[PDB]
Amino acid sequence: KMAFTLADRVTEEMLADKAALVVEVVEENYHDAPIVGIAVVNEHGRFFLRPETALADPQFVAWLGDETKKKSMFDSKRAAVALKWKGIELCGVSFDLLLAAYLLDPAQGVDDVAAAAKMKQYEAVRPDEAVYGKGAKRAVPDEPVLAEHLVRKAAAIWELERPFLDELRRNEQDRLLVELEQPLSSILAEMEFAGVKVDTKRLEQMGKELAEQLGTVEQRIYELAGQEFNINSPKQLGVILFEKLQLPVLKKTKTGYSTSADVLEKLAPYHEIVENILHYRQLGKLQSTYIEGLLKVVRPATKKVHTIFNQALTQTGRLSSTEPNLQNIPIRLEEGRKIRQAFVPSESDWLIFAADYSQIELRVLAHIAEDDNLMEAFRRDLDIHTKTAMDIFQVSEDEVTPNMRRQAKAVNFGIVYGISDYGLAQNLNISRKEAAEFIERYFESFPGVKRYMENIVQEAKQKGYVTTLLHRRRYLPDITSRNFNVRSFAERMAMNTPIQGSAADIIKKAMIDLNARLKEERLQAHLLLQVHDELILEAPKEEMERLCRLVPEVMEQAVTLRVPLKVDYHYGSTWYDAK
DNA sequence: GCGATCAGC
DNA sequence: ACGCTGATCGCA
Ligand SMILES: Nc1nc2c(ncn2[C@H]2C[C@H](O)[C@@H](COP(=O)(O)OP(=O)(O)OP(=O)(O)O)O2)c(=O)[nH]1
Ligand SMILES: [Ca+2]
Repeated sequence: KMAFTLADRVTEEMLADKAALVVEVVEENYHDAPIVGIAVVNEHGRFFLRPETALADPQFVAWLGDETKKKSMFDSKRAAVALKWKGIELCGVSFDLLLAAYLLDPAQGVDDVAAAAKMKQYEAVRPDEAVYGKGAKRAVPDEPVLAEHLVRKAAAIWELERPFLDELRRNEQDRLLVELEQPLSSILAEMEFAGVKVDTKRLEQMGKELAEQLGTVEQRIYELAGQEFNINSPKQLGVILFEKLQLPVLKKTKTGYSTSADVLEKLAPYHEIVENILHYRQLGKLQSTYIEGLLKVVRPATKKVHTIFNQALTQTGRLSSTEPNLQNIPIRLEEGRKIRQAFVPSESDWLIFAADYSQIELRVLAHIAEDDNLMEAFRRDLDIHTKTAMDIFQVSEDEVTPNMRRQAKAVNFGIVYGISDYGLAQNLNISRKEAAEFIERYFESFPGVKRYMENIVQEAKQKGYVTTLLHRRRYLPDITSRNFNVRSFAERMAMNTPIQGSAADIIKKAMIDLNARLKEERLQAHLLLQVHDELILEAPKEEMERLCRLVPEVMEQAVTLRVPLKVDYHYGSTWYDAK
């Protein structure tokens, strides 16, 4: 019902200088995953190619790797990484329909070509789920069915580039696609393929020690409980805490008693068992998610873990990281932080180098809000988190601990993103009127921040969306909802998205600038991870001194704001040591 | 499969 | 009743 050549060999007319290209990888995790078929649509026709022939054809491989032969694709990072695992380089991607759809409207949740095509009233293509099936029934269909699907997806991409580019241009997002997200996709593909090396001997020994400590704590909980029970069972735990031990009920869930850590911490004066339950959970969290989970995904022959950075998922323009998530490796408690000792350089005599933007969203907010006092604070290189901790806990600078500062951090961001007196009082364990007067004092010091938050909510109502500094967009239909609670969540999104999203814009530009600089200096150093406002690299030890000057400078100069950007950086023989 | 929970930013 | 996430696991 769509014509195409089911080709047995590659021909010259398949190798035009512009084409839509589909390199199909069906497995969710595309690392070392099979390529099940290829389609090309260009000015000369539509073609389906079997990968075992196309990817062993030297002319097709050369075409793939020629940056002057332009390809339009959907999720080009998936194809590039899968091809890297086949020993093949993909260059010349000039249009990525996934990233274009994501910029136009992140809320569509576009996960396949059919979903993107629907945005422009193109429906001559099926959803991938309809072709491949779900769950245990998922399967590559018969070749004529597969080939037509890949050809229809390629035809859709061929047709849709122009209407997507037109709307991107109207939104002031066409350079955001072509000069930011598409170049970033290639950099992320390199990062994911490189992977991070793991010291599995250390992780395994940590897991054995964790298991013993878990037993010791488990028994102590049984003794304090007077009985043995399933500590992981909410119904049993709730019974033990709030029926057998008769502890106060401070909070309920939709199905029973809450036992979240904030509740447990508040019950510490009443019974020693609650702090043991906290210790028990934290140990089990390390064991399940970061020892066992990481060992499950390490590639045994190389001892590398290969995350996938989802570039078209979050509603603010951040990345997310999956299987494993390398953006939430423990750091705040000392026993958890030691997991980072298992993240090592991939070569001998290389080291890990980490750099982080200082107080990034507050600096962005100062610029965007043009708050005279907040701008002056960063022009003085003040630490606003430390300043707030001094005021909260009524201490001097010298006596601010790592945990007090992390708590003042939640107060700072809470207040500028709409926390209520109730929420603030519940976080600082202070009276509600003390919380409300602190918030009032806060906005007396930063009245330009308060004005900005009022103005941006009105702007979201008037336009229907908010934007970031590099013109990322988020629609907020609920901002005019009649329901107070629905409308309120949308107002806090209007407050937060331009700030968090602009910080996401800045680090993405920094990554592109950094790679260009590393190439220009002919350095072996390369990116391994991004953690929202942090970049992690590895490099030969002989490159560290040059990197200490290079990397902070590129990051600091990525954009020019009304306040300085500041970068903290460290290096060491493991990720643990790079701080 | 979902919701609570908790690890990060 | 600040925002943005992903993984685990019991299921009231
Ligand atoms: N709404 C909200 N955003 C947060 C929170 N924690 C972190 N973020 C966002 C905003 C932060 O500026 C950004 C980077 O987080 P960091 O932990 O690195 O803190 P920040 O850069 O502000 O300070 P620092 O690096 O310690 O000088 O991530 C939070 O509790 N609430
Ligand atoms: Ca930071």
